Amino acid sequence: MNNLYRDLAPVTEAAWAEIELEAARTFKRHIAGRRVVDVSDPGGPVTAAVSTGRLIDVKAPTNGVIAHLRASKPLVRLRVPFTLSRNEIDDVERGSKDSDWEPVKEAAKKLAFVEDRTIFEGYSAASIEGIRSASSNPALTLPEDPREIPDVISQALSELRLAGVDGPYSVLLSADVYTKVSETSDHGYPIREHLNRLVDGDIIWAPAIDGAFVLTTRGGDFDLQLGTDVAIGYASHDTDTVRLYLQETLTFLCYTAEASVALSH
Amino acid sequence: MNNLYRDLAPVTEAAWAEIELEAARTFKRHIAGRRVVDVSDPGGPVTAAVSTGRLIDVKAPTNGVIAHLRASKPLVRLRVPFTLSRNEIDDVERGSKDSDWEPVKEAAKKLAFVEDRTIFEGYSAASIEGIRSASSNPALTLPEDPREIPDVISQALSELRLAGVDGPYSVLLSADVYTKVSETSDHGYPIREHLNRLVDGDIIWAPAIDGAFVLTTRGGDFDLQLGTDVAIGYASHDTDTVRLYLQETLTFLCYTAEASVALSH
Amino acid sequence: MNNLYRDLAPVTEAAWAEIELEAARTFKRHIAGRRVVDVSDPGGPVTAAVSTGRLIDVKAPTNGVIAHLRASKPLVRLRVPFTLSRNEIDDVERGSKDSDWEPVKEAAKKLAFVEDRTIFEGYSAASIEGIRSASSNPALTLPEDPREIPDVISQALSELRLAGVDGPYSVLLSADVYTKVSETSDHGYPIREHLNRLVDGDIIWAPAIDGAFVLTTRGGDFDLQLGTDVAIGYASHDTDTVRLYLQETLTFLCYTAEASVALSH
Repeated sequence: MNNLYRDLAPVTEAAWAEIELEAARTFKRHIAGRRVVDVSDPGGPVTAAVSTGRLIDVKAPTNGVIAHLRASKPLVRLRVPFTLSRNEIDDVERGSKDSDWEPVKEAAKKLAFVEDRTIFEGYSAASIEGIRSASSNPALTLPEDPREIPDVISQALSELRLAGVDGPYSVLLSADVYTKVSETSDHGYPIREHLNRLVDGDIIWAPAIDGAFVLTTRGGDFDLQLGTDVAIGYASHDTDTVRLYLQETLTFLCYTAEASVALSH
Repeated sequence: MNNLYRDLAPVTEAAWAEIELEAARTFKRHIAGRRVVDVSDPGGPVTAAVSTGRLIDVKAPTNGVIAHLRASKPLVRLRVPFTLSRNEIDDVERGSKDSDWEPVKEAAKKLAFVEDRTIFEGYSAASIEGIRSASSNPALTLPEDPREIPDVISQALSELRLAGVDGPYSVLLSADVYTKVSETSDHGYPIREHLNRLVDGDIIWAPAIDGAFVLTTRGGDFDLQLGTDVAIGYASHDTDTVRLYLQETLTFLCYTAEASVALSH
Repeated sequence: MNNLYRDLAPVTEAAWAEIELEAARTFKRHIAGRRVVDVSDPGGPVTAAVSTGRLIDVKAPTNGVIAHLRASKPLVRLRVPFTLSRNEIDDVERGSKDSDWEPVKEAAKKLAFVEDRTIFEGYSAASIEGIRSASSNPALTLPEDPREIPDVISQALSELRLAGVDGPYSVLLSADVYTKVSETSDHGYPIREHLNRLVDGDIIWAPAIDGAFVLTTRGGDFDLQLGTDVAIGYASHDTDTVRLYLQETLTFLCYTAEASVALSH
């Protein structure tokens, strides 16, 4: 067995298939970051750091010796525990199709939110700079009126053009901004369609982020490194409940500072 | 023979083909529910209940015995009788093509209305909860002005997005609402086209329901179980008329509470 | 894995084989009901109800609609927990052949007693009518003197003959009555042999029932429906003991009211 200790969990095979399906579905729906960044293959469990290729000056060991430390970025392992009713698990073999997988959905939504907020806003404790912090283009303010959203977005499209950047540009919106441009309409279309006319990429719902992000998806600018992708593991169990977790280990690198514009309220 | 007792009816083969065609045509046109829900294969005449896979605590038979009843949902058989003129039946072999099949059309419309109102509004006596009652998303009020319909519908599309749900969304409208958004026009299109721009599913005419329903058609959320599909059976006859019926047996299950938004006036 | 969670139990393979053998042996010995009734194949875990083929009038959904609920009988799941010493389990691999399987035997005897008392005396909470309650033939009183038992039994054989019934008749006795007709002797034979001369079926020891039952085993009159047959499942464990259970899910149907005579004290 492995670190998931999956065979020790009192979960049947059919219940496991339903839990895997629910977690994978809810996660994909709430991920916006993997649609725009380069996603590496999983390095594996032993992978601990990503080389940046830079060098750090250290106090010379002896006379005439020049020493340099190799720089690297550590992976962070992110774990979201959740708790399942054993009655709901037992219902699945009897043929129930409405078993309560709400904790699985909440854990997948929380893991997806962490991953997206780590990619776009950073996680300083894990030495990850967000796309918002690593952007060299000027930051823009989103207006209160949703009918004035496409104007400011177009100004962001000016900045990537002034930065000398090609590629399909894509706009990612926070859930508040996505709702505002979805529910306001002008001439038989919502403002989301007006945003769709400005770019050759995609208007992407990004419920974890704040503000908005416009960026190129030409490739090679944004890199998500995975040691291991999302997995479900077993912690402990009692007569009534099974404690499990969702787990993934990653770091994020931004190679190109001028490939994005961040917007705030 | 079977329970339809079809060979006992004084109906010719050509008249039978015309009656089957008229009933099938009028039924499909008035069904909205089967276009969005999962429809099972017919179980057969012996099928009486659908297992839910849940358990019900019952008073222990003896000491040290733990007993549980298996929960299930009963099928309901729905029968709509109708009456045909025997002169109209006799006209068909002579080559008439305008035989009065209005009772067949009224029976098919009434059966379709029952089935759709059972799926969407429930039938408590048959222990069927409607989609409106089983929805966990908040209910919305449809405005008086049809030009304000697409706005509220978009708010419903917000709620399924806040519920974490994917899939093609589809909007079903009552006949009053469908007429209102069909006959009011803005900038060379009716409001029905404005609704069509908001979703990747279909604006569906649903004359049996009240209000409106927005829901995902990704699959596995809404399940119509059929023991036997719509069939035409023979009851009795006299010199002038033949009494027949339309008959179908079914139950409806909603597995996913957050996959729909109901709207009312 | 399944709902038994059998691989999670700290029970060795040899100990499992001994427990299965002990439970199966003790159960068969104490079952009288399966020797006389028709026993279906196991439906499976998803099976929840048995269709009776009857219809129940419900309040018409709308005008001109005739609705009927399909009638059915729910299965009941019967679980008898029991507790095993882990020292006795560990003794089996070392080669012990006297490991204490008394709790297994008591659980099998209790499960067999429940099943037989459910078949013959009913379980109202599970909507099961017993053979005694569903019999239309008159009930008889068993006399105090065992030498007068064969007389009354013969009167029961009159009643099935007056009911117009063929087939091998079989007599099932309670443990008190079986002991009384076993230990009293007349002319070199016990009274049990005198009972054996009256029928072409079998004198059957039925320790769970009260009184006596005489009935035909021609087939098609008494039907035991099994979703799942007797299985051993794992609940929980500590350093000293393993909690397991015996479990079976069933219902019982009596199709023929006049195929049996019940006797009481």
